[PDB]
Amino acid sequence: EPFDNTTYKNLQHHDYSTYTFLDLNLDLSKFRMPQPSSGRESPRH
Amino acid sequence: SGVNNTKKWKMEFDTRERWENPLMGWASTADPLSNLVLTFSTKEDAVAFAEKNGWSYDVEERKVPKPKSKSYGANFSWNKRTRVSTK
Repeated sequence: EPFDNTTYKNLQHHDYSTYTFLDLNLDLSKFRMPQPSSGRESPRH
Repeated sequence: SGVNNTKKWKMEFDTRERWENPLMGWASTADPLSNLVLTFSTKEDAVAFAEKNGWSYDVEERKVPKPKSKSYGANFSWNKRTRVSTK
């Protein structure tokens, strides 16, 4: 609660590793909305 | 892609024998009309010339390229096959 403007509070990112970003994306998938569909599996289909 | 040699009508004659010169191997001919080409503005002009000169002729109608529908935005279509996979 003290307005201590003398410390760097962004220290979490010093523990991230090789798969931090893609692990978060995996957890986030349960939240996303259903994706829209163009209608075909690919432009080549 | 230039199209400036497809503007005018031409009249040429049937191809006749060429053979190998015994001495040097050059292409010999006995056809006096082998290199003869005439240029006209219209088919009716070309035909009239052949008629008065007594030559039989087979006319071929001009081949004009068809108009195409070009769209640069179609290269990134959302649900169509016209989407390109590379630029």
